[PDB]
Amino acid sequence: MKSVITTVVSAADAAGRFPSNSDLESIQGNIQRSAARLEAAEKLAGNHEAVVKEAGDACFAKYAYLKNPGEAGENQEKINKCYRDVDHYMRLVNYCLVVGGTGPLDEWGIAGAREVYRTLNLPTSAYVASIAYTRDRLCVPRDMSAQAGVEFSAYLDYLINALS
Amino acid sequence: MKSVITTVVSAADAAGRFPSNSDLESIQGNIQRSAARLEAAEKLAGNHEAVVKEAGDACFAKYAYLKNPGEAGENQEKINKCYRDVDHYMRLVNYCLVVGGTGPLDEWGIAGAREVYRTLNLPTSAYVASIAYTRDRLCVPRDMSAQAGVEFSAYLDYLINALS
Amino acid sequence: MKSVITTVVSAADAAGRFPSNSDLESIQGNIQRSAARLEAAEKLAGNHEAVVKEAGDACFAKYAYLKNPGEAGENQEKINKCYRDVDHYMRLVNYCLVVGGTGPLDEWGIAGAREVYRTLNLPTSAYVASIAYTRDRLCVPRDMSAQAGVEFSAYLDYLINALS
Amino acid sequence: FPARIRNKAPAMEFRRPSFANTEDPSAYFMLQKETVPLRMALAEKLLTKLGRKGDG
Amino acid sequence: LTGYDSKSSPNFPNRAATRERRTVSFNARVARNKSQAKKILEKADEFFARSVTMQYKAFACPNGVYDIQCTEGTVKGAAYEKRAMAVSAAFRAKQASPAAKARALFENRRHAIIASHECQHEEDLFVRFPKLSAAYMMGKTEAMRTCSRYVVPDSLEEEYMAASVDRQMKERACPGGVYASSCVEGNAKGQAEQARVAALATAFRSAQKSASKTTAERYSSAAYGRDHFAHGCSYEESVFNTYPATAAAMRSKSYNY
Amino acid sequence: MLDAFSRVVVNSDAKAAYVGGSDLQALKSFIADGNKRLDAVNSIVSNASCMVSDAVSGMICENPGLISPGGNCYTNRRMAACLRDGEIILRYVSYALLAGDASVLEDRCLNGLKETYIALGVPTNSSIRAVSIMKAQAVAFITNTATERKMSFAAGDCTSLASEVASYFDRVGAAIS
Amino acid sequence: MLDAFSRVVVNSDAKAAYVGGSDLQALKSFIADGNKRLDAVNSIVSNASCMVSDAVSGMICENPGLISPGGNCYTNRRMAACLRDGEIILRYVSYALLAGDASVLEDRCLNGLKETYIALGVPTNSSIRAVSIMKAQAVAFITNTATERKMSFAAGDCTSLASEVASYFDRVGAAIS
Amino acid sequence: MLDAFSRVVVNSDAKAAYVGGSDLQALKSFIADGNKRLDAVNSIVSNASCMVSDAVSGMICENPGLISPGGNCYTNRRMAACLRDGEIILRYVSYALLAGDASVLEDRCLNGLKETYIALGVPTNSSIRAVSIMKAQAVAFITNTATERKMSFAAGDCTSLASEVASYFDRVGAAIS
Ligand SMILES: C=CC1=C(C)[C@@H](Cc2[nH]c(/C=C3N=C(/C=C4\NC(=O)[C@H](C)[C@H]4CC)C(C)=C\3CCC(=O)O)c(CCC(=O)O)c2C)NC1=O
Ligand SMILES: C=CC1=C(C)[C@@H](Cc2[nH]c(/C=C3N=C(/C=C4\NC(=O)[C@H](C)[C@H]4CC)C(C)=C\3CCC(=O)O)c(CCC(=O)O)c2C)NC1=O
Ligand SMILES: C=CC1=C(C)[C@@H](Cc2[nH]c(/C=C3N=C(/C=C4\NC(=O)[C@H](C)[C@H]4CC)C(C)=C\3CCC(=O)O)c(CCC(=O)O)c2C)NC1=O
Ligand SMILES: C=CC1=C(C)[C@@H](Cc2[nH]c(/C=C3N=C(/C=C4\NC(=O)[C@H](C)[C@H]4CC)C(C)=C\3CCC(=O)O)c(CCC(=O)O)c2C)NC1=O
Ligand SMILES: C=CC1=C(C)[C@@H](Cc2[nH]c(/C=C3N=C(/C=C4\NC(=O)[C@H](C)[C@H]4CC)C(C)=C\3CCC(=O)O)c(CCC(=O)O)c2C)NC1=O
Ligand SMILES: C=CC1=C(C)[C@@H](Cc2[nH]c(/C=C3N=C(/C=C4\NC(=O)[C@H](C)[C@H]4CC)C(C)=C\3CCC(=O)O)c(CCC(=O)O)c2C)NC1=O
Ligand SMILES: C=CC1=C(C)[C@@H](Cc2[nH]c(/C=C3N=C(/C=C4\NC(=O)[C@H](C)[C@H]4CC)C(C)=C\3CCC(=O)O)c(CCC(=O)O)c2C)NC1=O
Ligand SMILES: C=CC1=C(C)[C@@H](Cc2[nH]c(/C=C3N=C(/C=C4\NC(=O)[C@H](C)[C@H]4CC)C(C)=C\3CCC(=O)O)c(CCC(=O)O)c2C)NC1=O
Ligand SMILES: C=CC1=C(C)[C@@H](Cc2[nH]c(/C=C3N=C(/C=C4\NC(=O)[C@H](C)[C@H]4CC)C(C)=C\3CCC(=O)O)c(CCC(=O)O)c2C)NC1=O
Ligand SMILES: C=CC1=C(C)[C@@H](Cc2[nH]c(/C=C3N=C(/C=C4\NC(=O)[C@H](C)[C@H]4CC)C(C)=C\3CCC(=O)O)c(CCC(=O)O)c2C)NC1=O
Ligand SMILES: C=CC1=C(C)[C@@H](Cc2[nH]c(/C=C3N=C(/C=C4\NC(=O)[C@H](C)[C@H]4CC)C(C)=C\3CCC(=O)O)c(CCC(=O)O)c2C)NC1=O
Ligand SMILES: C=CC1=C(C)[C@@H](Cc2[nH]c(/C=C3N=C(/C=C4\NC(=O)[C@H](C)[C@H]4CC)C(C)=C\3CCC(=O)O)c(CCC(=O)O)c2C)NC1=O
Ligand SMILES: C=CC1=C(C)[C@@H](Cc2[nH]c(/C=C3N=C(/C=C4\NC(=O)[C@H](C)[C@H]4CC)C(C)=C\3CCC(=O)O)c(CCC(=O)O)c2C)NC1=O
Ligand SMILES: CCC1=C(C)[C@@H](CC2=N/C(=C\c3[nH]c(C[C@@H]4NC(=O)C(C)=C4CC)c(C)c3CCC(=O)O)C(CCC(=O)O)=C2C)NC1=O
Repeated sequence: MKSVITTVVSAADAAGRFPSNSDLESIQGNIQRSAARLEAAEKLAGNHEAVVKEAGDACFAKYAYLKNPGEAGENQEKINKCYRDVDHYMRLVNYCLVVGGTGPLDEWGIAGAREVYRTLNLPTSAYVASIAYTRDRLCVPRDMSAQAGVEFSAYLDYLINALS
Repeated sequence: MKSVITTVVSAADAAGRFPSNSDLESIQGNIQRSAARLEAAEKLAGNHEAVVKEAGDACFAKYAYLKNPGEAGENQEKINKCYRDVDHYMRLVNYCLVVGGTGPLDEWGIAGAREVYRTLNLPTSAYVASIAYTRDRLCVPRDMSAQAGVEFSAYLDYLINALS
Repeated sequence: MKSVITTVVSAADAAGRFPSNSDLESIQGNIQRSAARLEAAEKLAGNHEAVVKEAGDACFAKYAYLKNPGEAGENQEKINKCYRDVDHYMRLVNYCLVVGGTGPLDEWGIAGAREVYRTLNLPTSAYVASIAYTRDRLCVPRDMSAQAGVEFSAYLDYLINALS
Repeated sequence: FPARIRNKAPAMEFRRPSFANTEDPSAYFMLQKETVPLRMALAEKLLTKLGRKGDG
Repeated sequence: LTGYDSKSSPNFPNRAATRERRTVSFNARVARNKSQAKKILEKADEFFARSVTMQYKAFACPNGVYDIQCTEGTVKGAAYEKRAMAVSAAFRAKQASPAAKARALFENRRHAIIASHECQHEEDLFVRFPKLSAAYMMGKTEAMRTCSRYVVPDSLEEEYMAASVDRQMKERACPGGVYASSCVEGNAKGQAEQARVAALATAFRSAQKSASKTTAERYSSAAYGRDHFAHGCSYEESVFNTYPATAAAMRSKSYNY
Repeated sequence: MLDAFSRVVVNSDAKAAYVGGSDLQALKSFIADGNKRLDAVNSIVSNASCMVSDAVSGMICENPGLISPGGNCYTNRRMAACLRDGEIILRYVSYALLAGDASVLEDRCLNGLKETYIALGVPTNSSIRAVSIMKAQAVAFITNTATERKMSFAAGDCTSLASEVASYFDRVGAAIS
Repeated sequence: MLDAFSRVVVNSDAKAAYVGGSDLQALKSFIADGNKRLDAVNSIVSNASCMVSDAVSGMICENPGLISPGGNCYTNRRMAACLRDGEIILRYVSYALLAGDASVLEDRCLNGLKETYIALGVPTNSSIRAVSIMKAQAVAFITNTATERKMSFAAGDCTSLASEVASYFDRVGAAIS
Repeated sequence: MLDAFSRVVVNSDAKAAYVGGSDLQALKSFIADGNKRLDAVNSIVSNASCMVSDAVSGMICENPGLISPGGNCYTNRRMAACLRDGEIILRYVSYALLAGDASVLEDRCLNGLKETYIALGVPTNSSIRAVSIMKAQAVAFITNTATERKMSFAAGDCTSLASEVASYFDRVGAAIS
């Protein structure tokens, strides 16, 4: 997994030296975002249950032809699966913004993602309409401070630059 | 080029040996198959402009949503590119009939086509719907032999099970 | 052991794929030769106990220095076991006409033959005499057909080019 | 029955030749595969002409 | 036509006499205008030798975290001696015999064409650039863990199936009863045992792979020896298919080992 | 060219093919009594929209409990899905008359219809009762013994094809029996 | 490795005797449908995109707990490596079909999968449910009774071809038991 | 690498054009003589061990200084390395005959071989006579004019490949000297 701690603890062992004083300077930088990033995790964990609907309804407005018969959303039960599908990606941004890195995403979300979408014919450009709608929705005065607006909005832009 | 002549000399080169007569049996299979394979390519060289126009009309009939803005068919200059994108396939299908193997296809058109189609938001679902219309309405006794209608149609679905 | 169609599938997983369209063009060609060659296997089959003793004493008619002691060809049961050593070279040259390729030849007739003929001092020039003694009398319109007559010798001179 | 092959069917058209025992170039015959639609319009006039409301 | 004539340029190579000239003037006139492209295609293949050795370390560092495969140190400063032994021997292998020069070249232009599974663009690069094919092999054969340090035995018999082939593989090292300079421990007063003390660390922790890392390496080594040595030798494939450490310790190059 | 005709249906994406004035003679040389056969299949597809209306309504006329609340001809989208399906057999058994064989009728239409209908709550004994109307409706159109409308044909007999389509509707009936 | 041409030479190496007109007649009939065997792998390579696709969905729609929390194919690191687990057994079976025997399959890949699968924790119980989804669609494309894709072949009998592909997949369950 | 069928489309790829009946007839005559082409490479592989052992003493019979002390061909190893050098540049021209194109020897054997012979001191005035000796033996086999070997071939002319085999030999010495 990727974080501030586990990345810099690797090069201590993989070069065969002690814990330095430069890696001790690195966890100090994790303290400056510990009370600055974790407010967004408790934000969305009590907020997904209404935004799984409005961001799940966001892509079908862009792509009404998924509900057409024949393609990957030609079943009221496929769309029951489709809402569960998008509740795994930002289920991991609650796991990513609690750790400090993209660890729960680069090993559980993108690894093998383009290969299960070509074979099972899921259009990757609808996930770009699914959770980037929340990027165009986010209000820094009302919802949460501009520290989540620079960090929760950053981790989403990691994903659109991965599913494309 | 992955032709049958190359596959039996590359294993001959790797073993440090001469041309043994076991490979000469496979060359005898060419001149039996070459007459029932070249006239699939000779009829394709005299029919390519009429078949590539008739192919793309079912691309936009099965998926008529591409004329929307933000899709890959909103203006005339890239609908012109769509016919050029699909003419380049049905030229490499002509090129691989003359060679006899799948050599020009999996090297020129195919290798590297996955990571540019999802890059530029092109679905392959409309790419395979273009040639499957071409591969279907072609009566095996009406246009060419009962052997070329098998061998050439075995090259068109090679694209579909490599793209999906 | 390398034959016509176990080779082209040994290279078909060497890239990690399926059979191609030219992979089947190779298997048509031994079918073009699975009649002209199986007659040549039958000619050796119902004549092998006539040719073991025919070409057997042929080499003994060459080398008079084996007939005096100081060799492994002093007594009778060596010459009886010499006629056994003839029978192995006709057992596997009959096999290659069944499968098409040089499969059974390279394993137990070609590879490893250097040690147990040179440290054992049984000269390879004495073997190639009786090998060519079968090769210098192919009665082409009498014993087989015209195409079996040219490829039966093409397997006969394989031990010529290898062992001597 | 999958999602793609559901209510799909052939459809065929017939134009016979005009006169008997003469060759006609106008005679032509479709065999186009076409998905049969839901047809809600005559569903209303058949349920209302037979039974009752149908509004469950 | 361009002018009144079209003479050849004086910048074209092989334009002067070179018949009865001095040695200084002979060599100046045969290498007239050829010096540029010799140095263009000398930094070309050295960049190719620098580029594929980067593209296989991306598997060694998946998603920005280092695995147990890197591990260049175990004790305090345990990479400084590994720094010297890797770069001093790289000069030792550049003063080799003139028979092993093209033996390295033509065999690197043998195995890479096999491993590049039928991609015509890739075999065209491997013929012009000998440094690229020397880097294509040792990068991929260390990316997929196949050479010596990671294919550990699991039975009790396989430690002698390893030991049978390798001391018979070192027929390539000793030409006769003399040794060679290609197989040298080191050249400092501790560097002999300083090569040993890392040699047991790199074998031990590499036996601590995951269940996926051993079960995916035990089939990649099998098909590796199945298209580098036993092209048709089905007896050698009868041990290469079920016993993969046999199919891995045997090295495809004439490494002089 | 029946195998090329069969690939328009079986290939799992919709294509189109049509027959001009030259290759209509190719069909008459191929199929025996094709001028009796193409007259027969034209006399089913031209009046199929009336044929589906009397087939579902006679099921109501001898069993009016389908249009009851809780019934399977209640809630008119469910009643429309009968009227979708009622021609799907007649689209496919017309195609069984055209190919001369009911192999393409079996795997594409009849295969799995027995387990689908008990999964959805379809009464199967009314479903044989619907298709038996359409078995009686087609043989009144092939023999032109229909009471209301009649069609124009060249004179002769077509009772072999009337028995040939009667061997196709009981394949629909015994699949859902 | 060794073919059906060599399968009587498997026996002939241990005969102290030859193969002549005693056993060529078992190999002579292999040539008489040698066009047929090359015609019956052209269906298998014609639908490579779907055969590993609907197989792994065939167990999801029956046993859906494998993608639950506590699953073996939970994330995309696992199930994208499950479609590579299920495709290369479609690869070494098509090499065995052109050889007439499992000599390619039973030694290159399946030589002891119960030290790479029980060493991982792979569910063997629904692996064989993931086998007969492909076997039932292998015999369904040998015959031209696939309800979606029809294929244009020369007519004839292929029950010896359809029974052979079921007798390749049977020892896969034996290699994991 | 690049055989004859690949060659005719790689110079037509820069055309951005199809390959119709203008140059396919030149390729249709290439597959006409393909039965004679397999009746040409059979005459080279069948007599390999003679003709490689031939010129290694036929070179020194003209130049006896190569066996002298201080010779390139002086010891047992430098001859044992010479004979295994000897059939490599003839197994590759057999590849070019069987594949119809010279694009397998000039990238894997003539790929800087004048580079390596200067690094060892291998003479080149001998290395081109040692392949011209092994050249006339290759036109005296595809045309049955050998004085101690006769291959039974049908009636026909073999000047089609007599200059073409030697065309795969004069390019050898030109790009190694
Ligand atoms: C070299 C590759 C190659 C092919 C695969 C075919 C494909 C093909 N078919 C048609 C043309 C056609 N294709 C059909 C379809 C069919 N025809 C029949 O007799 C059956 C009913 C059905 C096949 C079972 C029809 C009916 C036409 C003529 C257009 C029409 O009348 O509708 C055309 C346009 C040519 C024209 O103008 O007519 C092409 C390119 N032709 C080719 O040149
Ligand atoms: C050598 C072989 C060869 C190919 C296979 C294609 C592949 C290819 N296609 C496009 C580019 C494209 N290809 C298409 C084609 C399509 N989009 C659709 O709506 C349909 C699915 C489909 C037509 C049926 C379109 C619309 C573009 C333009 C996209 C863009 O440039 O942003 C590009 C980018 C460069 C360019 O635009 O020219 C490339 C390399 N080109 C080649 O040179
Ligand atoms: C334990 C695993 C094992 C291998 C992978 C090979 C690898 C190998 N091959 C050879 C040596 C050889 N290897 C072969 C190959 C073969 N000979 C045949 O008769 C077969 C057709 C084919 C596969 C067996 C040949 C022909 C030689 C002699 C040529 C040479 O020395 O290079 C040698 C050196 C000589 C020696 O064996 O002492 C080695 C180590 N040998 C092995 O012992
Ligand atoms: C399966 C391989 C196989 C063969 C190739 C032959 C080879 C062969 N031929 C002969 C036997 C013979 N061989 C010849 C030779 C010839 N006859 C002609 O018509 C030509 C002129 C010339 C062939 C080039 C003659 C004339 C005899 C019989 C009389 C004799 O010479 O003893 C014999 C001795 C046994 C006998 O009497 O037949 C053998 C082993 N037999 C075999 O079983
Ligand atoms: C491609 C081939 C194809 C067919 C063979 C038919 C078969 C068919 N019918 C229905 C589906 C249906 N069929 C009926 C029909 C009836 N129920 C009754 O009680 C009456 C007896 C009868 C009307 C006369 C109804 C009511 C439904 C809908 C079920 C529901 O909505 O609950 C479905 C729905 C499931 C799905 O979409 O996959 C299918 C495939 N349609 C096709 O597309
Ligand atoms: C492509 C469109 C197409 C058609 C629809 C048919 C239409 C058709 N049928 C017949 C000709 C005929 N059609 C029938 C059929 C029938 N007569 C009966 O009494 C039965 C009620 C009915 C069968 C259901 C018979 C019996 C003949 C005469 C024998 C024959 O020619 O087959 C003729 C020839 C008429 C003439 O001689 O001028 C034509 C054009 N043929 C076509 O080419
Ligand atoms: C004896 C033989 C002989 C030759 C073949 C030429 C070769 C040659 N060409 C150029 C030089 C050149 N040659 C070309 C030609 C081309 N570039 C292209 O884009 C096209 C592919 C192609 C012609 C259609 C160009 C564009 C220059 C560049 C001149 C400059 O750099 O200003 C130069 C360097 C300039 C000079 O020395 O004058 C030389 C030596 N000269 C010779 O003496
Ligand atoms: C310096 C020169 C240079 C090269 C020659 C290539 C050679 C090369 N290609 C790939 C990697 C690849 N190479 C190809 C290309 C091909 N595979 C096919 O199926 C086609 C037949 C063929 C193109 C014609 C593909 C598709 C991959 C990705 C799949 C893989 O990793 O094997 C890799 C590994 C990439 C990695 O480690 O991440 C390397 C070193 N790369 C280079 O840097
Ligand atoms: C309320 C109760 C009620 C019914 C019992 C049915 C009445 C009914 N009519 C037909 C029978 C039929 N139905 C038709 C169909 C048609 N005739 C045409 O000319 C039109 C083109 C087309 C739609 C009207 C035909 C051709 C027959 C057979 C001949 C006939 O009886 O008219 C049958 C099948 C034969 C049988 O009785 O077994 C039934 C059950 N409809 C009802 O509404
Ligand atoms: C050369 C022979 C050879 C094989 C026979 C297969 C067998 C195989 N499968 C897996 C490994 C696996 N195989 C599966 C597949 C499945 N698990 C399930 O729960 C389902 C029953 C099934 C999919 C339908 C999964 C989920 C993994 C683990 C992926 C991972 O390690 O993350 C591994 C370890 C890693 C790997 O190589 O993929 C191996 C060797 N692969 C091979 O290389
Ligand atoms: C190089 C590529 C290549 C191929 C793609 C195949 C293509 C192929 N298939 C058949 C030919 C055939 N294929 C079949 C098989 C079948 N028919 C059916 O109706 C069943 C559905 C199916 C059985 C599974 C039959 C029955 C024949 C006729 C030959 C025979 O009956 O033995 C023939 C012989 C026809 C002829 O030679 O004229 C050929 C060449 N062979 C090749 O060499
Ligand atoms: C003084 C030293 C000296 C020699 C050692 C011999 C060796 C020798 N033989 C040939 C020439 C040849 N060598 C062969 C080879 C063979 N012939 C056969 O019948 C066998 C099948 C095969 C040996 C196994 C052939 C076929 C020719 C051409 C015909 C001929 O001239 O003999 C040539 C080529 C002549 C030239 O340069 O044009 C030489 C040098 N001749 C010499 O002058
Ligand atoms: C698998 C291995 C394999 C082979 C070795 C060849 C064997 C072979 N060669 C020819 C047939 C032939 N071979 C030659 C060749 C020659 N005639 C001469 O006078 C010259 C000396 C020599 C020129 C190189 C000629 C001229 C024919 C007649 C066919 C033709 O002229 O095209 C034929 C056709 C005759 C027949 O069918 O019986 C066959 C099968 N084919 C194979 O499939
Ligand atoms: C050519 C003879 C030679 C070498 C080999 C290296 C060996 C080496 N690696 C080091 C140190 C080192 N090594 C690695 C990992 C390793 N490095 C990588 O570039 C990749 C892809 C790796 C995993 C496979 C890391 C991550 C470091 C820490 C330095 C850094 O990258 O920041 C250090 C410094 C140790 C220290 O700080 O005391 C040395 C000497 N040096 C040499 O002179």
